[PDB]
Parts: sequence; structure tokens; C-alpha cells
Amino acid sequence: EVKLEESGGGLVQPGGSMKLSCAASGFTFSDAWMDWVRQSPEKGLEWVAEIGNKGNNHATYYAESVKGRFTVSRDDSKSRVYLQMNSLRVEDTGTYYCTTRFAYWGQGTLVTVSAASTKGPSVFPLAPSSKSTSGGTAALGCLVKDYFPEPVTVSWNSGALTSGVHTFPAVLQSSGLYSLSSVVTVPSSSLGTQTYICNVNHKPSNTKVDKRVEPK
Amino acid sequence: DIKMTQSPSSMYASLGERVTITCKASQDINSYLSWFQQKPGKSPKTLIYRANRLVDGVPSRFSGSGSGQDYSLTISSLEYEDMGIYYCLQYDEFPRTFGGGTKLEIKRTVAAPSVFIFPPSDEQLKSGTASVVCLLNNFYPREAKVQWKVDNALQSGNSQESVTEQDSKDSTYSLSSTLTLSKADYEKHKVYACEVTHQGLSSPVTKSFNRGEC
Ligand SMILES: CC(=O)N[C@@H]1[C@@H](O[C@@H]2O[C@H](CO)[C@H](O)[C@H](O[C@]3(C(=O)O)C[C@H](O)[C@@H](NC(C)=O)[C@H]([C@H](O)[C@H](O)CO)O3)[C@H]2O)[C@H](O[C@@H]2O[C@@H](C)[C@@H](O)[C@@H](O)[C@@H]2O)[C@@H](CO)O[C@H]1O
Ligand code: NA
Repeated sequence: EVKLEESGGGLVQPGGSMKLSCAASGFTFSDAWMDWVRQSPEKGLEWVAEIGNKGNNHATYYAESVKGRFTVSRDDSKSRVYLQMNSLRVEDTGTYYCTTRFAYWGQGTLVTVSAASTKGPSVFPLAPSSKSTSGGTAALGCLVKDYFPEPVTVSWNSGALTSGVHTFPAVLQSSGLYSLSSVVTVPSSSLGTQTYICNVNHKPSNTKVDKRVEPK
Repeated sequence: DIKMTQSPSSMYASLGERVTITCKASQDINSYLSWFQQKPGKSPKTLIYRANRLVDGVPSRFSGSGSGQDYSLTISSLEYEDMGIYYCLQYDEFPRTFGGGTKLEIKRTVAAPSVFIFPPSDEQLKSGTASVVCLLNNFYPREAKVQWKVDNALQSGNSQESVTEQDSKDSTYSLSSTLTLSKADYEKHKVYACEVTHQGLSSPVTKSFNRGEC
């Protein structure tokens, strides 16, 4: 199948530089024209740059807002497309996607342009209540607090536990740090038998935390 | 720059309903128009290109029509997995330009939230800050009032809410409300309560705890 995977996104100060990469497989790469598209809550989807195939001799095209600061290029022998970003602005912040002929998309890589500091999260248990529930279901979770930049991922019991999990969108606190919670509904009878561990990963700070969530 | 205008900005539709959304360009774009669906936290997926051509693998309930400036996407019979935000794109000229998006949410029967309250952890309290969490699980519709009372004193400006988008399996929402106090403030009050008002409840539900009590 067609596959695209972007990389290189991270935190950079305003005025800094950052290079994104997109690894492509599952199609004749040299015949495909490629685009970078970015997304932010304030601007929605925004086209960034296009690079042609050999049909138009790898010609490039740019949005006016990035012309002269961003450069798109490609390595047909490596099946890679690149986006070099210089003189970055706060408004360049967003999720950057690589796409082939606007028909298939990568997963996206997050670019954060900010003067704020990288900070790894503290992970606190949301312990299941000791008061029983009427019908035998309890809730527990983990609070992933005070981190920057996004993103954090959360799994439960190293991925075995997916049923009943809700991981909330991060909220930006007044401090400029993100916080979120991940919760799971489980049987009240199992709280003595079953171990519950939330696996938190904050790759921007190289943080991995496994927090056990116990009653009381 | 070609302006792409999508309508409606957001809508609700029922399972099995026929849904049509529109995308209008500021000039003739010669059918170089694509449609995308984006689910929460995931990348867009292309549904239709050149106005009416299905991307391979896309369900047949999706179809596109139009020419010149005005285009439409139709879902013949809405499925739960069709929830999300839909975008259009013109690629007749440079710059390529996107529409502003149409949010599509699924109607369903009212579901009252299951409410849970969590005191701050002893581990967190060492830090000097206290987070109290109120959880509303699997409810519909989205509208829900969550008020914090500390020793029966209404709180304002010290809580933050997060809401999930509709769950792909049952079309419900979940919501967390987190009350943030200093540890000193937390340890000088006793009763912590979150009051939930939701149309699936006959009357407001209150979950509360007494600081320190098991
Ligand atoms: C297939 C290919 O790469 N052909 C390029 C050609 O690019 C094509 O140009 C036409 C218009 O002439 C159109 O823009 C094609 O776009 C679409 C389409 O609407 O058909 C976009 C769709 O997302 C895509 N769908 C999928 C599933 O991939 C389809 C599909 O690839 C083709 O229809 C299959 O045949 O393509 C576009 O692909 C290219 O033309 C140049 O670049 C274009 C982007 C456009 O700016 C043209 O004005 C321009 O001349 C030429 C020259 O480089 O090279 C061919 O190989
Ligand atoms: Na064609």
C-alpha cells in the first residue's frame, strides 16, 4: 500500500530553522508530484509547497507566506521529499503533512515555533473511587500535567488495554504548559485483582513514564 | 488567490440520512476539486478528486458533483464512521487553496453521563498544586454544565474543560473538568463537589468527596 511518514517536527525558537522529511513507499515515487500541507486551529488546512515529478523537471511552487523562507526538495533515489524551513515564525506552528498528488497523506509531524521551554510531564494517578458504584463499573486514569510542546501519547498496560479508554485533548494552561487526562472504565470487581498502568510518552522531552494506578 | 467557501460550517445528521455539503470557488476551477474527510487527531483522507472520481477504496456512498465554480459532496446513507470534518481543495491554479471545512456530527438518542470525581493524588500534593478532576463519560448531546463547589462556594475562573469528539462506536462525548488550586488552598477546605446538569438527567447530579477521607 501507499505509505508516507513525516519526521523532523519539533520545538524551535522564532527565527530558527528546521528540516522536515517524508519517507514514501508503495508507489513509483519519481512519477509522483508531492506537496506539503500544514494545519492549525486558527487557519485550518493550508497548502505550503509543491514539487513536480520529471514531467515538469521537479519545478517548485510555494505559498506566498513561506516563499523565500521554505525550500522543498526531493531525492528520487531515496524516495524522500524534504521541507527546509528557515526564519521560522510563530504563525508557522502547526501539523505538517506530506501528500502525493493530494491523494494520500502521511500521519503528520508537529512543528512548534515558540520561545517557551521544553518540559516533560508529571504523571499522577486518578485512583478509582472507594465508594462502590450501583452497577459494577469503576473509572480510573492518569493526569499528564505540565508539559511542552505537544504531543503526548498514552497507552494502558503496554497496549493490552484499549476497551473503554478515553484520552482527552490537551488543554493549554495559563502557564503555557499543556495538561491532559486519560481515563478507562473497568469492572469494580477487578480493582483488587487487576493491575492498571498508564504508559506515557513525551518524545519532545525524551520522557517515558509508567504509572501504576491503585485504589485508595 | 481562489477563495473556497464551504457550507454549512457544521451540521448534525442521523444514521442512514442523505447528506450533501457544498464547496464554491471564486472562479471557474475546471473540476480540479478534491474532497477530504479528517477524523479527530488523524490526518485527512482524500475521498474524491477531479470533482467526482472516487479514490480507490473509498465507500460507494460517497459521490461528488458539480462543475465550474460550485461543487457538492453527497453521502447517500450516513454511517457512524462518516463523522468528522470535511474539506475541499482546488488545484486548478497556484496557490492551491482549501475550504474552511464542514463539521459533520451524528445525531443519536440522549445519553446521560456517568460522573466520577477524583481527588488530587498524594504524589501531586507534594508539589504544592492540587488538581481535582470531574469526569463525564459517554453522554449525548454535547451540551453539559459542570460547576465546582468548594465548601458550597461556587467556583469561577479556576477550572478548565476538555471534551472528546464523538466516539466512533457509539457517537457519544466524554468530558473532563479539572479544578486547579494551590495545595495550601486545597488543604484548608473540606467538601469538594462537581455538579453536572445534562438533559439526560432528570435533575443535576453531584459527585463529591471530603478531603482526607478514604
Ligand atoms: C499522474 C501524474 O502525475 N500526471 C502528471 C501531471 O499531473 C496531472 O495533471 C492533471 C492536469 O493536467 C491533474 O492535475 C492531475 O491531478 C490529479 C487529477 O485530478 O487527475 C489529482 C488526483 O488527486 C490524483 N488521484 C490519485 C488517486 O492519485 C490524479 C491521478 O494521479 C491521475 O489522474 C492519474 O492519471 O491526478 C495531475 O496528476 C503533470 O501536470 C502538471 O502538474 C499538475 C499538478 C498540474 O499543475 C498541471 O497543470 C501540470 O501540467 C505533468 C507535468 O508535470 O506530469 C504528469 O506526469
Ligand atoms: Na484524467
